[PDB]
Amino acid sequence: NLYFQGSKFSAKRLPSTRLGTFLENRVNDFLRRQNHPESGEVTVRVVHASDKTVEVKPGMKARFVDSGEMAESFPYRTKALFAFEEIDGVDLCFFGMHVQEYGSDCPPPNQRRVYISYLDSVHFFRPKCLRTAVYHEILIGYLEYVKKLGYTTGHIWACPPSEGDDYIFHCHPPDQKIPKPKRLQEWFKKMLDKAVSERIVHDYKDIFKQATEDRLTSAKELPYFEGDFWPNVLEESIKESSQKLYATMEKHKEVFFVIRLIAGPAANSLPPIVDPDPLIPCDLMDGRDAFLTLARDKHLEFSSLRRAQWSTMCMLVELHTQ
Ligand SMILES: CC(C)(COP(=O)(O)OP(=O)(O)OC[C@H]1O[C@@H](n2cnc3c(N)ncnc32)[C@H](O)[C@@H]1OP(=O)(O)O)[C@@H](O)C(=O)NCCC(=O)NCCS
Ligand SMILES: Cc1[nH]c2ccccc2c1-c1ncc(C(F)(F)F)cc1Cl
Repeated sequence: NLYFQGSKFSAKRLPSTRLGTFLENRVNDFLRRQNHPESGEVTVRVVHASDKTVEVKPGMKARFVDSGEMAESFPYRTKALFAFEEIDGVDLCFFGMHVQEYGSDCPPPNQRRVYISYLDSVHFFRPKCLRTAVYHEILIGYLEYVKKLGYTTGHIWACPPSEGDDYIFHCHPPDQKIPKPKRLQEWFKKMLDKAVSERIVHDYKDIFKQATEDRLTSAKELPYFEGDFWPNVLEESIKESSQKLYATMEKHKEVFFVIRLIAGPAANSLPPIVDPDPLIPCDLMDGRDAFLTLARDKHLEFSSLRRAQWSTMCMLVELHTQ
């Protein structure tokens, strides 16, 4: 075999991580209990991990940071992970997700939280009848894994991409339907209800219920995440001027899930979060832009199985080499 088409550049030979091994073990265990003949071995790899900070934007800084009520910035670790399936000997990249992990050495209100910035997929998983179930196993495992390290809360924003935009994979298949907000909200509910039944998630609530239950009064109590809706909405509210906050939360409450992983009394005694995986510098996978940019420029579409496999191979070579 030619050098770049050799096994050295396969998904499997990408460096292993504790998180990657955990997710894939869980996915392949679910797959072996199904005993479906056309399914292939799944590989999950964390391909980027780096320390970042999210600084509070000027309006909120003015109101809350200079007055001493709120830290000016929050440290977090961003991770990029991808799921691959071998389809009769060929690696296919079918799912990806970037997350933001705010640890125990982080000020409130962001302490011990994970945020799913971006998630995306391409619908060639074989067999197609286990596709949704596998996406759910990955998400559930992610939540279980971070619970076990000592993250207490998770945060999901269910916004589908506007028509024609791609979140991670350049050029989806034209026959891959994009769900409307309702269908996506239900999809997340189904996943979370399964996580709840496994006693991974204690419970979840939309942001309006949660705020009510928390008797939240100030905007400084909201988690402040990189690239999220809510920091832009507050800069919008400040530049032009609790009545307007709750009103805005109620309005978008279906779209934002607060996921409680560790509950009440247990969440105060927690030891410090120790992440046993290393940092993994990889500029290609530092947020979603770099990979969209490369794939646009080099014409690496994910728009058919065969384009997706070529695109996957180029992706892999690049991760192995940078
Ligand atoms: C989120 C995502 C992984 C869900 O994939 P999934 O498990 O296949 O579930 P979907 O809701 O997309 O599809 C399930 C079914 O609903 C159908 N469906 C999806 N959108 C539809 C629409 N607008 N109208 C009718 N049917 C639709 C699909 O065709 C599919 O039918 P099938 O099961 O018979 O094949 C995928 O839709 C996706 O990658 N979306 C873009 C990324 C994203 O939305 N991220 C948001 C959070 S950051
Ligand atoms: C800011 C933000 N960004 C999000 C992104 C995804 C999911 C949830 C949130 C939230 C949120 N989290 C907690 C509360 C609450 F607990 F205070 F109610 C309120 C809010 Cl709006």
